[PDB]
Amino acid sequence: MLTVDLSGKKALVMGVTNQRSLGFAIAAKLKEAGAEVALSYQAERLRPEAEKLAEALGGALLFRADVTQDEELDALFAGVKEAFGGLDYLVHAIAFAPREAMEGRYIDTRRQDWLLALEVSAYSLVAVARRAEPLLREGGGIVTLTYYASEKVVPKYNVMAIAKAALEASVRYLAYELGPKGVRVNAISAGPVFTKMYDRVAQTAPLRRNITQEEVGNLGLFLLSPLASGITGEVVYVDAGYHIMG
Amino acid sequence: MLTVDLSGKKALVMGVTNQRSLGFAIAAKLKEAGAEVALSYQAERLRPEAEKLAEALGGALLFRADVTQDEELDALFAGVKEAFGGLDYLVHAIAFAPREAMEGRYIDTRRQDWLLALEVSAYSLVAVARRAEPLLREGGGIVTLTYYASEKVVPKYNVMAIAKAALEASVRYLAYELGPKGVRVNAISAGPVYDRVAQTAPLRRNITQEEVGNLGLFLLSPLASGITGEVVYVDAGYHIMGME
Amino acid sequence: MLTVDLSGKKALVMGVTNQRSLGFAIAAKLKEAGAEVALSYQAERLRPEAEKLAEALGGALLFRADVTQDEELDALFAGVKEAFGGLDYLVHAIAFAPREAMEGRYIDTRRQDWLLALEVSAYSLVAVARRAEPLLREGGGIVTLTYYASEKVVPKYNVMAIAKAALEASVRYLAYELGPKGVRVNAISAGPVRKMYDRVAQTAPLRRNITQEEVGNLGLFLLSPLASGITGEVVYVDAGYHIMGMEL
Amino acid sequence: MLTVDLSGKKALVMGVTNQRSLGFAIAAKLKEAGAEVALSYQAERLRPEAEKLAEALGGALLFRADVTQDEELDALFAGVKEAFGGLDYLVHAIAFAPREAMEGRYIDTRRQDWLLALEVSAYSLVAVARRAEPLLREGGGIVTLTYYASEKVVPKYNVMAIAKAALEASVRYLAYELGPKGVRVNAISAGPVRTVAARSIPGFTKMYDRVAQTAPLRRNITQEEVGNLGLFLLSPLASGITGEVVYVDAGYHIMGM
Repeated sequence: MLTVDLSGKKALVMGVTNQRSLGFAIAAKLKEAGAEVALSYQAERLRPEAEKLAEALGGALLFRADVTQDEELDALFAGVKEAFGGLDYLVHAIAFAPREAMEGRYIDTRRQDWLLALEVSAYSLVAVARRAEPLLREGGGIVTLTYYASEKVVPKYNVMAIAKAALEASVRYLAYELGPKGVRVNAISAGPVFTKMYDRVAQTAPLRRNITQEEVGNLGLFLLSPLASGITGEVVYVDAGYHIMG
Repeated sequence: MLTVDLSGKKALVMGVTNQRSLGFAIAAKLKEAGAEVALSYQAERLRPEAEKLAEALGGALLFRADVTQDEELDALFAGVKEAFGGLDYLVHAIAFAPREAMEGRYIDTRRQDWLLALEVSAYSLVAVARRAEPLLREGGGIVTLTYYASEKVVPKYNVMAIAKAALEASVRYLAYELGPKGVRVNAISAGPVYDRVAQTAPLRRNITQEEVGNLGLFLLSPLASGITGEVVYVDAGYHIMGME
Repeated sequence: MLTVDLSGKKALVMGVTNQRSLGFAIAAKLKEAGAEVALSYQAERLRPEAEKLAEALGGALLFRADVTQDEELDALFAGVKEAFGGLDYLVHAIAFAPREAMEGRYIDTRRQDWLLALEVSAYSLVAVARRAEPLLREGGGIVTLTYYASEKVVPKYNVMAIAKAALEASVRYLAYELGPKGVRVNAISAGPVRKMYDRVAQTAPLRRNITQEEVGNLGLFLLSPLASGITGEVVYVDAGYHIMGMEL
Repeated sequence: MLTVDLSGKKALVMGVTNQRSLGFAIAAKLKEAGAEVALSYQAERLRPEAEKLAEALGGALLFRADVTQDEELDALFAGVKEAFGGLDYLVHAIAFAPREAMEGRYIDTRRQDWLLALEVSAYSLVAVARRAEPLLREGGGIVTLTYYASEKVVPKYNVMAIAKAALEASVRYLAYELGPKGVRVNAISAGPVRTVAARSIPGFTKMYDRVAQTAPLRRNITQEEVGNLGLFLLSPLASGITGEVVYVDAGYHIMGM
């Protein structure tokens, strides 16, 4: 049998606020594999919520940081450097779009809402990748989350679809720029884990079912682990084959 | 023989600052096909340059407006509605990224610069599309410019590549939202208008701005009435190559 | 006002057997534009049908040739060379898959049926492009038809989907090899032309199906000098249907 | 730590003729994970070579079968069924194009050569998938190999690029048709690797140097990296993945200028 032993490896998981999320599933698999995890949380008032996530994982180091504040991101990574000495994996599970932008039509998106969605959902990957670069050890990597709406029109996804398109293009450019130092950058396009798409996916996908957060966690583990050492700049789909359907 | 007659059609061309540009090329072809053109210009201090452009087109209305200012965009379309009564075509040739963003690596892009690039290069399509919607007549259309860097890594294009990815995704969503009312939205992915491109491209030469202008005219004309949400490449076939 | 004048231009249109074909729509637009057209017909027993098509176009030269027979393709282009002196456009509207292959599942396609579909639907472009190469003048081009099932799974299309995937990849490699001499090669991915039609209309951004004229116009454009900078491209004329990630 | 234990799993690996091949690499990782492997070999005169391969894998059943012969493929699967009772994985590493087709221009490909390339390289996936269907258990899967040339033009790959385009479309359709029964179908798009198969592609050496100098990782991948991706896709870790073409090419394909 094969064994994936990530003991000694260090991971920073961002944008997670609940145990029922893609970001937490990846963190859980990373911990199961033996890696030590650090979780960022947006504001001090969210510390207790983060603490519960840390406990659910069986232990994790916490750091406060709002991804829209460069000063706080600097603090976060100085903190990660001091506590871990370096970094191996970075899980980017940050995503946000104002409610106003998500209600209605994409064409009606307000300037401020559009920019905030792009800033938090796409630019944040750039912001953290740059600060993680000095800490990332050879064989390390960054993995983010995306969705099919980035390439095809999925009604009611609006600016998030555009943000994910920006995120995926960012993944390619970051893979190119961080690749020479042995750091890989990939995106995971997950299927649904609303009821509109969710139910239709189970009916139309080749596997005739929706994926689970564990299946995303498993792909995240694979992509970050040395087993995926030759894979970078990729957008890998774990959607039960839904996206290949016409 | 066949003819494309755009007599009576009205076009708003934005982002044009030079005669040697893709946006101008499209405006020129629309004019040749018989349509009337209105050119937007960014600041009043650029009025003289704008007037030279209008004159080079054989006449064009001019409207001042900076796409980062919603109030100016409102004024732009109020003026277009008053002068034209309606609108048939909108040519979005707006593209910009702060110099600092284009210098160095993409990973080093500063927050403010990154957002300004996306705001001017991608969101602007949304901003103008929303304002053009009420004015656009049936058979109307919106065309924008893009580059293949949106899908493949082209070193040094940096944030502009990401902006184009956002632009192309916006084209698809806008095609979906404006299509029911008969408005088409498409993007033109043009090659450079360098020597490496000529050596690698199937046609072994670079495209000309006229070739981009012709594709723009086609997409906007009723000849392409069944086409929307597309990114059409006019690059002498360069992007199909997996090497060189 | 702009004008497209293809008088003096020569086009060979293949795979057309009816006025409702996309190939006929393109031929009609080319003729309307001023070009002279040549139509191939598979066998003498189909000569009557070809003659009606020629008449429907307002006049056209006919040539017999089955695309699975190299000698007949050799005779076709020898005939085209003699009657036209050269060639400007080649419209490949050939498509076929044995009914057995189209009934049931793709996984159950029989060996001979699978190969015949690929041979007629994809290899034929290579075969005709090779023979047209010596005749195609600068600024000339080849355009073929395809469907999005080549990239997305459209049940029931079965082997034709795979054939179209092969056709599109062939279009790219041919664009690469014929491009240095001024020949353009592109594909047109058309949507359905009219229950099934209602579904497409409901999901397509334009909320309607495309017309055969819309395919004809894209074919005219791509072959015309207006598209001189375009090659190796697969252009969709489907009312935006394929951009939708979910049926409406 | 985590473990991928495939003990009791049965795999049929086809198209392998040398230890320096992507197909062998996947079979090796499968064996290392605990799976039992059966290798097909094209002709009885290659039995000695096949035996050396089996030995190198630490043991593996051998079955003679040429993918262009339906009766032989029937006997192959009848044999696999008799020996394994069922099947979990099918690795399709079969690829072939006549030398004449590969030498010269794609536009000059002869009819018979073109059809043979497509028949062996693409149709074979369909032929073996159909026969494997009744033998494949839930959680089962089929994985095949492909490369960038299928989507973008790489000089000198000629008909193989076309065959891979057909192979990839076949993967999507087979994923759709076998998915209901819990069987997954995926393709691995590998970057250049010094293999016996690569020698048969005139446009390989060109690609090989290019990748190392142009890919984000600034190096070529190894067959082991392809082997690992194959193991992953076939294992339960990839249970939600199907109809996908996964690139393991050091990021080369995302590059433009």
